[PDB]
Amino acid sequence: FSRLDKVEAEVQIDRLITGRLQSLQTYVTQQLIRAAEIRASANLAATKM
Amino acid sequence: KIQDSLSSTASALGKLQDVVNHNAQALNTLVKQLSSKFGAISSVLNDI
Repeated sequence: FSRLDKVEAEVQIDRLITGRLQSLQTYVTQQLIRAAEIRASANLAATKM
Repeated sequence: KIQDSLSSTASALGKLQDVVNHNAQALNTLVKQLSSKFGAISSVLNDI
């Protein structure tokens, strides 16, 4: 914002926010996979117990 | 006794209700999610 007009800089900040959002999505997908694996392991442990 | 025990409360059938609610909620989110602009002029193609 500090150096350019709004009309053009808003496109760049939209690019940045989209990239950050996609990175967050990737993180959450990895978390889902890990949680599913951990749930399987927890069920196995419950059966063991 | 089990017959009346099933219908006495309402949380006994939680899992199947959760499944169907999850499916419906996913569908509704998907159909509503197309109203966004994604930093464009409008969400309707024909006017664009």
